[PDB]
Amino acid sequence: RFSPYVFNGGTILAIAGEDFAIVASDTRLSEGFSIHTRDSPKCYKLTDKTVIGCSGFHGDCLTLTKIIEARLKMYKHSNNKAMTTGAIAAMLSTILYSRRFFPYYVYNIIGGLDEEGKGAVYSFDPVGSYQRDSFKAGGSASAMLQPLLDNQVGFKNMQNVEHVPLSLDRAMRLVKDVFISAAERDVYTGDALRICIVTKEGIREETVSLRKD
Amino acid sequence: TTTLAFKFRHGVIVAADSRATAGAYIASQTVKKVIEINPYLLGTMAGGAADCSFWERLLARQCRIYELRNKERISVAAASKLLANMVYQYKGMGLSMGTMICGWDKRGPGLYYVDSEGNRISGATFSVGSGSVYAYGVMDRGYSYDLEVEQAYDLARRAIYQATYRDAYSGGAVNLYHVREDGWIRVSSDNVADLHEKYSG
Amino acid sequence: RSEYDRGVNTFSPEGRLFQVEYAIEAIKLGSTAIGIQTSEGVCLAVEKRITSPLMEPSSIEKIVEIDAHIGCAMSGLIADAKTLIDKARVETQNHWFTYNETMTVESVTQAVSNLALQFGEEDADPGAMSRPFGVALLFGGVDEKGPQLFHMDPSGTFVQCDARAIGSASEGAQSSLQEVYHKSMTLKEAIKSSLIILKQVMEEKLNATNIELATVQPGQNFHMFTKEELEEVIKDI
Amino acid sequence: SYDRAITVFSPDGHLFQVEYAQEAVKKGSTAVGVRGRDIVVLGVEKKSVAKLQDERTVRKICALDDNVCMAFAGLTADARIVINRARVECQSHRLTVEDPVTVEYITRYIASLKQRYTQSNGR
Amino acid sequence: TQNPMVTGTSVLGVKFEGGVVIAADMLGSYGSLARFRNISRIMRVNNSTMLGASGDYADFQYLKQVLGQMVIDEELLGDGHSYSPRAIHSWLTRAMYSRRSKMNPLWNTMVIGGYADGESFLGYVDMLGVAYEAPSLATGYGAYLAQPLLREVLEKQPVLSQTEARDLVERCMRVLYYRDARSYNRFQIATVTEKGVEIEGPLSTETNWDIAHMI
Amino acid sequence: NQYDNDVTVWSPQGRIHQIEYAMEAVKQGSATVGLKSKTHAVLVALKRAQSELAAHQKKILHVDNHIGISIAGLTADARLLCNFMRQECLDSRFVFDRPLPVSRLVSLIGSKTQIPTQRYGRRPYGVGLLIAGYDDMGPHIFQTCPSANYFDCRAMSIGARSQSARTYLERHMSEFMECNLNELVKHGLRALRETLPAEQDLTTKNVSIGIVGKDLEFTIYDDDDVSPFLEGLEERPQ
Amino acid sequence: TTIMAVQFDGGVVLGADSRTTTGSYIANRVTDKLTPIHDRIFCCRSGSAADTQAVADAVTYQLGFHSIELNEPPLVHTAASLFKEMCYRYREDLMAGIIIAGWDPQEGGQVYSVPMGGMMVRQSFAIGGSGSSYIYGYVDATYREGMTKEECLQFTANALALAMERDGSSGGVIRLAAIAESGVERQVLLGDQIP
Amino acid sequence: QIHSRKMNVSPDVNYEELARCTDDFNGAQCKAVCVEAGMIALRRGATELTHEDYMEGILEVQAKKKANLQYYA
Amino acid sequence: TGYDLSASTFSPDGRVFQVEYAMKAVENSSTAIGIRCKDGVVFGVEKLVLSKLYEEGSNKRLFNVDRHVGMAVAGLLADARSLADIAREEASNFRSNFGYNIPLKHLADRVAMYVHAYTLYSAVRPFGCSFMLGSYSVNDGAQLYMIDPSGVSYGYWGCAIGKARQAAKTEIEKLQMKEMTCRDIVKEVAKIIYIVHDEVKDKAFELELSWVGELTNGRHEIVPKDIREEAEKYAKESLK
Ligand SMILES: CC(C)C[C@@H](C=O)NC(=O)[C@H](CC(C)C)NC(=O)[C@H](CC(C)C)NC(=O)OCc1ccccc1
Ligand SMILES: CC(C)C[C@@H](C=O)NC(=O)[C@H](CC(C)C)NC(=O)[C@H](CC(C)C)NC(=O)OCc1ccccc1
Repeated sequence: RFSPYVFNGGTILAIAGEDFAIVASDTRLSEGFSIHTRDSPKCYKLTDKTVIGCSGFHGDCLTLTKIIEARLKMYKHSNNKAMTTGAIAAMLSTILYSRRFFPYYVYNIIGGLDEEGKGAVYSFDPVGSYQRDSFKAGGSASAMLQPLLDNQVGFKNMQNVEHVPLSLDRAMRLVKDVFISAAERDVYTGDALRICIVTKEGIREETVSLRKD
Repeated sequence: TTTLAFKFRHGVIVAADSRATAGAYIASQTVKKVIEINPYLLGTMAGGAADCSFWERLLARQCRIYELRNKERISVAAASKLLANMVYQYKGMGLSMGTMICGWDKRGPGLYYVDSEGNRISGATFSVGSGSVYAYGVMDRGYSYDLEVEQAYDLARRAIYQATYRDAYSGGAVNLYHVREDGWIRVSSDNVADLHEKYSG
Repeated sequence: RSEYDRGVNTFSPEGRLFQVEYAIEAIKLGSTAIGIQTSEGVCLAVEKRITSPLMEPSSIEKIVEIDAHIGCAMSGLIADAKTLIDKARVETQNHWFTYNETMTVESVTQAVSNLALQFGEEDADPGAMSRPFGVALLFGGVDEKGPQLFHMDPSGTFVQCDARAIGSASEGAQSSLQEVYHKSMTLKEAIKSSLIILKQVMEEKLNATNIELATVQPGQNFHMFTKEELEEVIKDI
Repeated sequence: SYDRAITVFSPDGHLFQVEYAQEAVKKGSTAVGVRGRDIVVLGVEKKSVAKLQDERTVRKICALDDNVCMAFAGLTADARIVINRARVECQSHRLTVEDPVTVEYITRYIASLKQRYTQSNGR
Repeated sequence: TQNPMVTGTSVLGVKFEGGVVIAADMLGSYGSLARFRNISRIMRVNNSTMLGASGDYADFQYLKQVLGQMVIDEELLGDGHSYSPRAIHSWLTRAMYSRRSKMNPLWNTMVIGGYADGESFLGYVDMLGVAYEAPSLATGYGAYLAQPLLREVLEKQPVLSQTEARDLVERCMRVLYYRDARSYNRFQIATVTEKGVEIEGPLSTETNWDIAHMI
Repeated sequence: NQYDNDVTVWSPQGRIHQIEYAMEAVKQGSATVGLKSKTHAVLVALKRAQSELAAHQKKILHVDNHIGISIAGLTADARLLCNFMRQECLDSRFVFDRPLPVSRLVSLIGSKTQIPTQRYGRRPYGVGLLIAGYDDMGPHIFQTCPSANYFDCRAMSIGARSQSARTYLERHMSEFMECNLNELVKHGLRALRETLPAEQDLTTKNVSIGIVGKDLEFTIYDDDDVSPFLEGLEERPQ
Repeated sequence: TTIMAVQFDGGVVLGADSRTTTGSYIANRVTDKLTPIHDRIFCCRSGSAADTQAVADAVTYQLGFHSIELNEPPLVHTAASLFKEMCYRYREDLMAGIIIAGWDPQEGGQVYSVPMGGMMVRQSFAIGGSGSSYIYGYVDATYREGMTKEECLQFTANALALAMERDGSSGGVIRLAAIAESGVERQVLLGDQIP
Repeated sequence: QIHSRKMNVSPDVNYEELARCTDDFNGAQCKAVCVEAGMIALRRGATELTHEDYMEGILEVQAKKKANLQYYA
Repeated sequence: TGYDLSASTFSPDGRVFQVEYAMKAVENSSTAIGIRCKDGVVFGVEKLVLSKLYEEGSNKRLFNVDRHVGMAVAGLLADARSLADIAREEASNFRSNFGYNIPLKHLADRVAMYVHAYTLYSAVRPFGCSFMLGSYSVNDGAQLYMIDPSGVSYGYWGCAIGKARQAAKTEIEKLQMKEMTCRDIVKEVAKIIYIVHDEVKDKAFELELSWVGELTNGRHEIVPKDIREEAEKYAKESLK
């Protein structure tokens, strides 16, 4: 029979520092055991201060990304202002919930500077369940990446250690290292790392190579 | 996960754990399972996270319109009836939510239990969730209508902490909320690990 | 007029739309409401014009709360104002529900105007609003931009006004407002100015029962029902 | 402008057909009401006994719910329709919200039913 | 289409400097039987775009009718605006996603190749609505039996001249013929270039059966 | 005239009065001027104020990055029409992932306006527009009428006191294609100044300037944003 | 059950068996599978008796209105397109495979095969039904370009006869129709062409 | 134009546009638009009559009168 | 007359005035002339430039109904653009269901039915535009039809719609349309338009020329630029 969903793979990560938000994703579209493409970056920049990462069935990821963009324009005409990162998170929860009985198989992490200018990460379940978080990783390799951020950005399980604030330089290094290790043990993760840094000046994209096996 | 609500002489005490789990994996340990519907109304949530968050938010919106239109804050019984009616329409469609709507109104301290199955009941003490069974035992042994306010908080903190120890899907900091005539107050949020040293000794 | 006023459907040989102008006339039957927007906040003042001693003062609602940050004053048909006021109250809450944020005063005025515009769309809820609404609403609120006051009219047209008057004696009030209003006016200075203008343009003496006052400022919430301070401010002036 | 048409306005600004409806209320028998500290009371007049006519059927004062009662002045049949609709809403309010209808709500409901007839022609 | 009836097999696409080449067997198979042996699975949409389809032919014939009517309709307007290859890819993705949501899918995997404004476009549209733009593309069994040859050559040399790319496609088509049961030795090759879309006629590939002698 | 009652009734003189009356509604609105260079299209409008304390009314609206509109005639119809334009543009960016051709939008705006003209029950739309946009084939300025007729115009002015602007445009139409953006704007406001009564003059508050270009998304400049274009203006001719 | 069409230069020869079967019972041993859609267009139907009878009657009604409306003899390509549109639209609902073969002045004798999907292909020879699988070799072996009507009539009778013998579903009588500018000549072969 | 020949009309004035505006006008009314336009320019002290002054004459002749009405701006 | 107001109401004599009032607006429109040469049909429209601000090609009165079929419209353009859309849809559905390009005779009958329907109902005014449809097919040859605002359609070897329909038809009769080659016919169409232009009354005008035929391979393309320029030169010399 027709099966409405397929797992196209992919992993997304967002780390939010005081003045920066880093949304990074692997760039492999994978169907079954075959690789559909080695360059399909998940990160999509919805607004100057907001980047969303969508991993799961690609058709669902593509449709949601178009719906979010159409709705950001609809709001800009209506309110004469851009949706703020928290508002984009709230709107996403409602859209995901509308298809509660036919779920969008998309894991979404929204990362951007907030109205104060502090980095904010909102993590969503497939039917919409956002919680503001300092760090979150979602996708096929979500389980492998999340614990390291807890150990180092979180400083969890650590005694007699200074809780120094995360620096943008250190954060980029953690983003690459979690992904480089993830490619080693995840069949669905590898190829390239697209990293987006949301800063007051604006989003910047950096690509780091990962194992192509 | 684990939510407990009891109405003692000095107001109603609502406390909940902070854990959300996707299957075995813990999605988060910082979840907020109490929704502040109004300054005098708090609704706790258990069961599917998405279903509870949207439906309680919908009640919160429905109540603010009722406050603006009728010029009087909604009753706890009306609030429970509204949530129960909305959930009943979607019955057999897989909605999963268990909630307690608690507030101080004209009638008095009020605590209500609303279920996705359509069960709306009122009671002095209720615990809803995976760790509800554990919370009920410790709360039931040691619940007094005449409990002192500081003592009532300690029974609530312990009941969630003991429930977290037995329940795998129950864990995280315990959020303590006091609903009184003046209005709700967030007494404190304490991580189970810190409580484990103090309570165990 | 001279015919062509039978429906908003018909157009005048001059090209004017009658019926829309007739609804603009209905606002004049309303009691005067004066709103002044200042950096400290927006002040709304109204003439209650209580018909009888027996009737309860609260039932006449000339100033109503759309939301904590937004307050509205209505001059014109009472029933028509209620339909528009309900839409603004549902919309502010729906914008909160969908976007987890407080709607701007301009956006509420725009949303209400959209229903007001449908005098005869012929597609929306057929059998509803076959005629233009007869109420002019002054929306005073503090939003992210700051204190803002917006005037909507029966034709769906809305504008931001530093100071505005609606209802009977609106024309007299506006002329007085241009002389009194200045950019640096404090909310307190504006509140005194609004009642002074209201006293001159109302036949009855400005006793506390006669005038209802409202003020929205960034620090506080709606606070638009000054109570017993209606007596205090009036006596000082 | 024109008196005949509920929706046509007037150059002065008046929906005359609505005002013509108020005349029927004035021609109705007098009814009075007072608000008492514990005994709200409504009074009615013109029993107007007609000799061979039973007066149980004439019911100018009709209760809507246990906590709320109403007295109508105007066309008798139109009143019967409004009273019944208000009676249904009072019970429905209890089904939608398990709390008795506040008096303001039933008056707002009666006002809304009355406004809906005013809004369009054909009613 | 809940159940596919007559289905085409793999379609191969490789971009080349100045254009794209798409190759598809002229066969329609009802299960094992190759019922139709002279069927074109490549369509010309406009003068800068071409489409190759795998899967139920009846669904492709319908898509060909709908896509063609859209091009004729834009031509009637004649306002100097014509759909780009990327725009055809988007419409196919939206149509395929909408069909999936209705639970009545179009059973086809499609490759859209075009050269517009100096840029080649190669795109894949799945029945589910998965869509990506890639340097090389293969559908059905071909992604397993052809894209590996294409990827190695394309990675080693990023830009392939038209002759080299046409040679690669013929080489892969032979590999599909030998190892795909649904394949037929009567492929057709379409090339999009600034000159336009040209669909070559029945072609066949020389086959070496020498391995048979050595057990 | 008993033949003037409805848009569904033909005059015995072969005219439809209701449609012509709707065009008169456009005249009552303030003047709006649009001119196009080879690379940029600019719409400049005069904003009237209902009350001195009240802010000036919006005259220019943003349909999309590629399209912008100027309003003349009923504000009520303009908001209804602008909403149709915004929906059509966003749908094009969704269904086809291409900025909608401005010419194709104008045809769609025209098709909707004809249905009120041909059938009873809705007033013929009473708003005239000056669409300005950059598409694949270059800058386009289009004007629309309640009659459902759309005209591609190198430069046009619709509204009260428009003829003075159209005459300046007729004399200056040839130099418009090669002029730079600052010159194209200076010409456009100069056309608007002719519409103004002699006592009134262009001010940052009363003028709205909207520019859509090959390198510029449609941008509305108002208040201080209008000031660079306003400054350096030729002194008003006396 | 077994249906076949061959296109000679001046026309088409269409033939089929006469068996309608429920399980292993023959409901009709003498079935006219070939039906006249129009004066010079015929369709041979295979699959479900009810579905085929309905779509054929529906097309006959639509084509008849089109021909009177346009005052011209109907082209075979339109007749095939009407059958194809119905089959594709109601693919899940209908279980019918049709061979639309007819003579049209504009394009001459032509044979169109609509498989159950609703796909349409113009074929020099098309064979359909349960028996078709059995005679696929003879059809692609004994077909020679430019066969005369008499040769095509012999080919159809022989190919259908070979399939009828192998297929239990197909059997009985062979119904043969030749369509040309002159018109249609219908012959019934009482199981001839025995090999 | 025939009546305005004596008056100092500006070259800018376009008679065709004015004629299109003056639908259903008798010839005497067309003369009236010209006569009134001359007085309207005299009221503002204008040396020459602009097209807009002629448009004002059309309104005065029709007795229509003009003002901003809102629901328009 | 009182009875003139409704399209649904017949006059006492037995005619509908509303249908007649539509035709008079068609008469007020600028003339469009179409001549059926043996190799296809050539259409020319006396489009009138107004203001001069409008860019060339604005308010075109020649439209493509289908690749083969072409239409020339005289009357309110807005009504014509609607009719063109109705015809484009009918052609779309015909290729869509019947599978072959629409026969011009059938497309004309269908568009005429849409125009006819408007006449019988009070809610909708009858269409105020008259149009002619021309196409070339190998099977049917060149075909030309004209549909009036009352939805009446009949074949014409040559026809003109607009203010100068009578004047142009007299000039059209002189041409040997039955055997004339289309390339020569285009030049004649330019001359016929130039004779009926009444340029002093109409001020400026732009000639629009449309061609469908064996030369065009059954495509209703606008006559290529320069071919029109020669026709304009031939007409200008003939005028003087
Ligand atoms: C916020 C609280 C109400 C959540 C709380 C209640 O028990 N704890 C939980 O663990 C809940 C309940 C679960 C065991 C069914 N967990 C969940 O709801 C988890 C993860 C959350 C972060 C969204 N979600 C989940 O398992 O699947 C939900 C779903 C349902 C339909 C489609 C797609 C996804
Ligand atoms: C068009 C016919 C002349 C072809 C005929 C061949 O024997 N086909 C059939 O007869 C098909 C069998 C087929 C599915 C193999 N069977 C039938 O049509 C018979 C009815 C008999 C009284 C004739 N059964 C039937 O229609 O009911 C069950 C059914 C319903 C729908 C589809 C297929 C089968």
